[PDB]
Order: sequence, then structure tokens, then C-alpha cells
Amino acid sequence: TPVTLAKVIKVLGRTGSRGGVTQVRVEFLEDTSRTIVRNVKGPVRENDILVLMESEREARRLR
Amino acid sequence: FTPVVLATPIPEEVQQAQTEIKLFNKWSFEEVEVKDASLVDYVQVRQPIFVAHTAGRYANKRFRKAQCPIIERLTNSLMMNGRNNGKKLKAVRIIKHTLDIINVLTDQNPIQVVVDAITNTGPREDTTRVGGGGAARRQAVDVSPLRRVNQAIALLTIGAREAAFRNIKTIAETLAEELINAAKGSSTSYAIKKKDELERVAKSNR
Amino acid sequence: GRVRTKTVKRASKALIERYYPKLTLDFQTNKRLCDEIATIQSKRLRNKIAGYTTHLMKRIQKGPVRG
Amino acid sequence: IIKIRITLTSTKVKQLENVSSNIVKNAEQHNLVKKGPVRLPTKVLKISTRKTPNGEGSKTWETYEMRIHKRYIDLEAPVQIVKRITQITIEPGVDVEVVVASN
Amino acid sequence: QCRVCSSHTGLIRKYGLNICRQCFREKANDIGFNKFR
Amino acid sequence: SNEVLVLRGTLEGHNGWVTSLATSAGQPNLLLSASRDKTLISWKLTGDDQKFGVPVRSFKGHSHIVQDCTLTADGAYALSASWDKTLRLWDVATGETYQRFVGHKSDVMSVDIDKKASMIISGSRDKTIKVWTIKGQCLATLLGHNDWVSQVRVVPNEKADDDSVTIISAGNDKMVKAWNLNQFQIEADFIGHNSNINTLTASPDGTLIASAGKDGEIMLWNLAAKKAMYTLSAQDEVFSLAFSPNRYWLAAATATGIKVFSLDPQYLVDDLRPEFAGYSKAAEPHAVSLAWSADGQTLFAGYTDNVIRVWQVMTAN
Amino acid sequence: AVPSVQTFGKKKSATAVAHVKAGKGLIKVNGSPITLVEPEILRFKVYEPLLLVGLDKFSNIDIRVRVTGGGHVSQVYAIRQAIAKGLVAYHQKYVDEQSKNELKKAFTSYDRTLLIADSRRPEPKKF
RNA sequence: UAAUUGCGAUAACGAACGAGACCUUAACCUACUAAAUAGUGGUGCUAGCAUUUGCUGGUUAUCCACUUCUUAGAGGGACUA
Ligand SMILES: [Zn+2]
Repeated sequence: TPVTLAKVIKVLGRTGSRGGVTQVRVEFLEDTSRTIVRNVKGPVRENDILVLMESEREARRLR
Repeated sequence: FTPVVLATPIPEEVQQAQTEIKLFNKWSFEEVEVKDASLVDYVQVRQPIFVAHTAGRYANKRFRKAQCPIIERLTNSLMMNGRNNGKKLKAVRIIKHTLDIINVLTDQNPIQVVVDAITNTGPREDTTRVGGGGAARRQAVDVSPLRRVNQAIALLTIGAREAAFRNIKTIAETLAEELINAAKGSSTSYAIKKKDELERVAKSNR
Repeated sequence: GRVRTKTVKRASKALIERYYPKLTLDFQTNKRLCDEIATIQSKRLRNKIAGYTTHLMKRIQKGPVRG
Repeated sequence: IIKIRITLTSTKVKQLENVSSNIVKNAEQHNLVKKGPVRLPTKVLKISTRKTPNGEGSKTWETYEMRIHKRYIDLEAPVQIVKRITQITIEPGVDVEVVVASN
Repeated sequence: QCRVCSSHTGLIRKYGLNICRQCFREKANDIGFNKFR
Repeated sequence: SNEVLVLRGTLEGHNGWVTSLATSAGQPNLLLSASRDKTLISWKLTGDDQKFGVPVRSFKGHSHIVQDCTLTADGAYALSASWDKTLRLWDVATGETYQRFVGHKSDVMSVDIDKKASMIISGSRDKTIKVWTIKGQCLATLLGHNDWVSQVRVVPNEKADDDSVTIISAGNDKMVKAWNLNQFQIEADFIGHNSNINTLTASPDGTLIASAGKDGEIMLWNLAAKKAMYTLSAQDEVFSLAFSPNRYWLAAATATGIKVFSLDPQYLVDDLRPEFAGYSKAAEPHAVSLAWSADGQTLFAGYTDNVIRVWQVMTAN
Repeated sequence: AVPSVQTFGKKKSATAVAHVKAGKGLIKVNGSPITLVEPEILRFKVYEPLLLVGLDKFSNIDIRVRVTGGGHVSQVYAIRQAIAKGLVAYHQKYVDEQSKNELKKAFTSYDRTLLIADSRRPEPKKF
């Protein structure tokens, strides 16, 4: 199974109608040349570590 | 181990177990294994406690929560149903019983079994109910490691309590049962079920 | 917001305006100095003023102020 | 030869301590044997009072307070010293009590 | 009744004072009850 | 050919400013330090290039910050002057307060005991220079300062105490004063300072006075002649002065660093400024106290970052 | 006059006074041994100041403990804190300083409440 | 800027009361200055069990010292350092 490892490097803020999901810029761990735009449902800090499945998916803005 | 005789002497089994560098009476934290890098620093428990009963004031800082013992954390997440609220002695004894079962379940390291359960039962990616205009579709998010561990311990304790209700089995046996069906995920546990379904609807919704 | 009431800011302004010499970066000496130079009716408000003259004293050693 | 125990009760600590230090120094400056002004715990009598006067708005609550302080001094003196000291020390706010027995 | 304003109602019958709450709140400062907290 | 001071490491165990230092003669391994953590620490030093071994004792007993301290010539007692309007006499061994000196009406800023350890002077912020026995009894009340009394010192006799018992004080009324404690009266009025005098010290022989303060003017007087000598410009504020036991050096504690002057031949020997990590230049810790060792080879310095930094004299090419 | 050292210990309005004197080596809370505590689970907590620095440190001192206020847990924490405190204070006044400081180092390394009381005082209900 | 709270620009420049603030409270003080109407330790009188020191008590005055715990204060303390 494809377990992608992520590294929350930059916190962008909070989105969603409810205002809960964090917009986050991710430095890929295994291949450090990939920087993904990811959404997180949970409390995140800087230099964190996520576990994604589709590293080629990006997220502009949330309603 | 060089024993010491006082006037009122400490029982020999205590002295022996703790001067043999054993952190409980039947277990040790020096043998604990984490699989992902995301769980390493959010599950971390390297201080030996004999009771899994700490006056933790970690509810004052959000990340500070991740430095409170995971066995004490699963212990306080046992205490969920409204009738058992405000009873930590019950949960601690029950966890000690569970550990007495995972040993006699042909598993040499109950602590690594639990940690591997926590590693296996935390959902990688999830969904959120984002607007989209009335008919709210579900955006595939990627849940945090902190909430991964949270949701893990949650699904575990809840599945186990939901199983141990209205059946003769004691809570420790369905908690060991859950933690072992989830230690190495078998799709016979509640937590692996729900994790796989959350990641499945997260997959279908992207 | 811990915004210092106008009495503290004004008294800091004046105290540094005529007594720049004897004040340093330290609150502990600015305090007893605020006891020996001024007559403040309370210890709390004197700690207020002397502490703000401490912060301001830390701001004037770097550049020229509007005073 | 009378061995007497005195007990003060007051809400204002300044008047109570005025009377206490007065009796202390006045009792030692004419040579008497005494146990110094022992200080009983200040009992804080509180009264819970509803915020709602007129039945408008939800029910939230409040509290009133009183601080009551009590002291005691033990002495040995004749009849005249006790009479005179009791007459001279009378103050408002402070309530003095003179007991003679030791049982 | 409240020994101040002819009121059967509001009576603080405690400690033998028997003032209704409205009048007792006013006479509170003259009795000895003051606002601390 | 130079005589170089080298940073030998750091002594840290305080929570507040190291406001005073005092060395010993009986045991040159002992250092007493009074701080703004309301405690005094006595150290037994093991001199290595980075760290110094054992921190012996703590002396908790002062309600407010401890300002000044002094040891005895054997190293058995301590004398601490605090902001709690009191002084104390400790045992450097156990920490036992042998006596509490209670008399002042404000913060005691300085203390020093005489040569034979029998007369204890004290200067405070209530413009009072009190003189006590070793039993806690005030036998003198020397008033005269119209502002603060920042420092009181006993001058080292040279004629083996030939009935002349003199003490020198530095007021914030911009004056130095010399008292004769044989009849308890003023003996000399040293006028010349333009701002607040922060410190003063008497030379080893007992004929020189060094007083400096906020003006940055290290003024030298002759006390045996009772006449003004001269003035050396130390630019920034000087908090503490001290004369070397052997050499003719004068190390001052300036708001920038630690300026070591020479008096014969006349030149600035050194300007000691230790490297600070992560601070602005208007945020760098300064020297608030300094003590010379028993042989003039070691210079201890109590700083404002709660750390006692030490220097040692070598000889260069 | 046997060399004695008295140190208290507080947890949530439960205090334990600990009298560490020089004896054969006996440890007792409320005239009963430390082996038999009321809570059987919290037991090991009252052991943790005895194990964290070695079991021999007690061969020279007889330790007393009396507990008032609180419940069972509050008083368990009270007596383990009173024990640790009494130990490092007897070692401060009687034994040398380095032993006492290695003892407070051993104590602080694991539980920083063994030497400092609980700083979560009961909240004023705020009317 | 939490604020019509200020800095600044300016046919506007003052000045008053609003806001704050005055007031009453909390948590640290092995440092003060102080105790049979609170308590601890030591000592005697005394009980039991072990006896090798020990263990658990009784004695509102047999005396002594303490306030480390309880308690009246004074200080301090914070000033967004
Ligand atoms: Zn009425």
C-alpha cells in the first residue's frame, strides 16, 4: 500500500464554512523536492508530519 | 541486585523487579516500537510509571497532550461511558488486567502490541463536509498525526466497550481483543473497520 | 490589551523627560527611585509607572524619542 | 490576686490591633505575667444573593461578605487594674470580654 | 411580616431580623453587611 | 611583552543579578557571592578551562534581594546586607545566621568588616552609616549624607592601627566622605563628582581612594594627604571599583564592559568584554560587581545575566 | 537529641507532615507501614521516592508521616511528596550538599511535583 | 488600536465628562512577628508487643523548643519583565 510521508512546514490559516480545517504547505519526506498544498482536519503545528495517499492532489480554497 | 534491609522492609519482589531495570512488575518500556515518523513524537512514552496514574496538567497546552503517557491516555479514554465517569482506579486496574491477558495470549510484548494498534488504527486521510452550494459534497482532507492518535485510541476504546456491553466478557478481555485485532489489523476489529471506511470514503471523494 | 492607563504613560514621559540620568534598564532601582523622587499614593501604581519608565528607558538607549 | 482571660472580637483589624497592642504594652509596662495576643482564624461569613431582582433574564448568582477576627490575651492582676483597664480600653467596633474563672 | 414596609412577602426570617429582601438590602449597610466580593 | 587577561570560564547557579563578590585569604578556593535571588552562594572552585567544579552552599534568609557581601580573612563567616532593611552574619560552613543586624529604616546597600573582625559598618538608602559590634548591637549612627549611601568601606591601615580607625563612604549626593570612628565624626569631605557615585574602594596600603558612578569619572583622591589627586575617564557608568592586592591596577565595572587601568605607568591595561549569544548591543549584560583574588592573578566578575565570569592574568609575547 | 528533620507535602488541600529522624530505618504513614496503603493501586506512587534514588538511603533514617485533609489520592500524593522532601532536607542539613543535590536531580528527572506542590488551586466559581 | 485609544495629516484649536480607571478579592513566601480556643517535635508519667536499638498508643498544662504544617498581620511581589 502507498503510504506517503508529509512534513507540514508552513501554516497558511483556517478555512471551511465551519472554520476548522487548516490550510497547510507540505515538504515531502521521502522525496524532499516535492512540496504539496494540503488540507488538514485537526490541530497542526510547524514542522509537523502527515501521512497522505495522493501527493499529486492540491487544494486552492475551501467554502 | 544487592538488597537492603530496613526496619520495615520493602517487599523483595518490588526491589528485584525494579533493580532488574523492569518498569512494571511484568513489563518494560525499553521494548516499544513505532512504525511511522508521524506517530514517533506524538505517542512518545519513555518515562517508567508503575501505576499509569499521573496528575497530568497537559490540558493547558494543545501539543503538551502528546507528552502524556499513551497507556495512561488509553486508560483515561477507557473512562468514556457516563456511568463510569470520575473513576480512574477502575480504568487503571482494567488496563493492568488487559496487559495480564495480552501476555497469556502468546504475545511477548503487550506494550508493542498496543503501540502497533495505535499505529494501525489512525486514519491517514478523511473527509470534511465543505459547502459546495446546498448539496454539500465531501472534501478529502488529510487528518493530523495528533488527531490520528486521538481517533485511534477513540475507535479502540469505543469499539471494545461497544463489544463488552451486554455480554459476559469483562472489559479487559474485549480491550485486549480489540487491541490485538488492531495490533496487526485483521478487519475483525472496530477500529480497523472504521479507519478503512473513513479512508475509503476519503478516497471515493477526491 | 495591557494598555497602560494615561497616568502611567504620562508619568513615564515626564519622569524620563527631567530625570533621564538616574534611570537605567532595571526596574528594581527605577522603583525605589520612583519612591525617592515622586509621591505616588499606591505601591501597585508606582510599580506600574516605574516599570513603564523601565521599558521606555530600554527604548531611549537605542534612539531619540518624541519627548 | 486574679487570673483573668480577655477575648476581643472585631471586623476592622486596625481598631482591634490598636486595642490589642495597647493592652499588651500597658500590661507589660506595669509588670504583669501574660500570654501574648493569640490570633484566632478570621472567619469569613458569606451570603449568596441572586442577581435577578425582577423576573427578567436568566438566573445567575452573587456573594456578600464579612470578615470577623478574634483575639485573646491572658493576664494576672488585682481587681483595680482590671476594672480601670476595662473602663479605659472601651472602643467602638471592637468588642472586649473579661472572664475571671479558669475552668 | 417585614418590620419595615408592611410586607408579608420577601421575608428574611433568618436570625430573627425579619426584614424582607428589598428593605434588608437597603438596611444592609447600617446593619453591618458590606460589599466585599 | 603584554600581561594578558584570559576568560577562564563561567560560574552559574544564581537566578538574579550577581550584585556582590568577596574572596578569601585563609582559603583561596572560596568565593562568596550575593545576588538578587535573595540568596548568597559560596563556591569551592576547581579551575578548569570551561567549567568550575563544586558549588558549596546557599544562604536563604533574606526577604528581598541581597545587595552586598564580605568574607573574613580565614573564610569562616559571611556578612550580607539586604533590601529587607537588615544585615546578617552567616557561617560559610553550615549557613547558620549567627546574628541579625536590625536597625536601618531602608535598603542596606553595602557592608564591610574591619581588619580584626570586630567592627561592622553598614550603609543604606536611608542616608545612615551605622556602626555595629559583632553581636548585633548598633553603637554608632553616622548621618551626613543628604542623598543615598551607595557604598561604605573600611580603609586598610598601614601603621598597624595607631588609634586611627577610618571608613570611606560614597553618597549619591555627589560626594565622598571619610569618617573617624574613634569619636564618631566627619574627618574629610571629598567634593568633585558631578553625578551619582555608585561605588568606592580604598587601596591596599590605605592612602588612595577611587570613586566612580554615573558620570564615568573614576576619581582618585589621596586620603592620607586628604587632597584630590586626579580623574580618569571611564566614559560609561561605573558600578564597582577594586584595587589589585599586588599590582597597581584599577578594574572598573562599566556599562559596556570591564575596564582595567594602570596607575604606574599610566595606561589602560585592558577592556574586558565577553561574547554574548543572541543579544542586541543595547541589551548586553554589564558588570555589576567584581572581586580580586588573594594573589592578584584572578579577577572574578558578577554580571547581570546571573553568571559570575572569571579572568586570569598570563604573560604574552 | 536525635538529629531530626520535619518536612510537609501538599496535594489539593491534603497535607502530610514527615518527621525524618535518625533510626534503624523505618518508614511509616499514620502509624502504619508504607507497605500497606489504603489504595492498592496508588501503592507504588508512595514507593516512587524510595526507588528513584535507591533503597539504602533509608538504613540510617526513621521516617514518620501524618496525613490530614483531602481524600485517598490527595493524601497519597501528599505523603509521597512529604517523603521526598523529608529525605532531601535531612540530606541537606546532615549529609553533604552534593548527595542532597544528586537526590533532587534524581527526583526532578522523573516527577517535578515530588519537590514542588500542585499548582492547580481550586477555581473561584466566579459569580 | 480591544476602543473617536493614540501616532499622523490637516480651517481647525481648546476643554469637559464616557471608555479605561477608583474600589473589594484571591494564589507564593523554611524570610518577618507570634500561639492549651490550632498543631508539630523533644522530654518526663504510662500501657502493650518485640525485645538489640525498635513499634503503637494514653497523659487540655509535667516541662522545653518550633509555626515546617494551621492562623493575625507587615512587607514584598508584577511592571505585560
Ligand atoms: Zn420590606
